[PDB]
Amino acid sequence: AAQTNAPWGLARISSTSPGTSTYYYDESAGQGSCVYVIDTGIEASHPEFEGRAQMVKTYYYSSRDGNGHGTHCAGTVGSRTYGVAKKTQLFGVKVLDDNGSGQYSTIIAGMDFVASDKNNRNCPKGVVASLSLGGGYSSSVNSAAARLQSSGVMVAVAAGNNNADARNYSPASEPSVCTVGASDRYDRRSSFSNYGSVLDIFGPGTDILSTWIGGSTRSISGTSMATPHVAGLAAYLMTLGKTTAASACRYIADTANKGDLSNIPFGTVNLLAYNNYQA
Ligand SMILES: [Ca+2]
Repeated sequence: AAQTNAPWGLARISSTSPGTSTYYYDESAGQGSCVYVIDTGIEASHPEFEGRAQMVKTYYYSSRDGNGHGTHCAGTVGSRTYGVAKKTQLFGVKVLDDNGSGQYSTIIAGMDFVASDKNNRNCPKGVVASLSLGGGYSSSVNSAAARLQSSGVMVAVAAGNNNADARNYSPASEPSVCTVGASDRYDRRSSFSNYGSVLDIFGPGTDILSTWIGGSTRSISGTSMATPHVAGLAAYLMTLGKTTAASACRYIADTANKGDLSNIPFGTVNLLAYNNYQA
């Protein structure tokens, strides 16, 4: 399948070269997979989700996304026009308030929830968790992400946005999950993207158009915009039988475009996520 006048980042992950504008993907597009966006909530009523999203857990007085951040991230995973895995199921887990902040014990409660809740859903091709959130290093939060991945959910996390070695942030630094830095549309590391050997992969994270609240759209930036591109790609590749939750980070990094990016510090991977699609 081909989606013309795609957002650049979609086009970028189905190409070996920058600068095109079409998104090439297999029509399965994540059917039978499930992605949990752990964030500020999702606006499931948004036309772009077409009945495929719902909110399953909050830790605040409301399940609603009053911020926008989680609706944007969910749109990059799953929306009809803006998403990578257009047919996946999209679950919302509100661990962040409507200004975007949480306490680490609630973020920890949220990961534990998905490890349990996946068994109450119908995800025959598998389960991904996307966490466009980070703080300073906390062993407790690293261990929760490790448990979530161990349970059989493919965990993808934002490297962080401080232009620093991600070893000092969590859960970016946990080795067993899939740590995601961000690139721009000319194949440079984004200016804010954390780096270092704990990174696994880069994805598009500068000027990312996606769904916003109030039934709208907006183009925003961050490693949190790069992370759901990778999460959606994992959902896609599990529907195709190409990998499993345990080893989708390894398959993505192995099948990536290698050596395209500029502005990569020695010691960091130079790998940009690719979907391996040949029509
Ligand atoms: Ca890894």
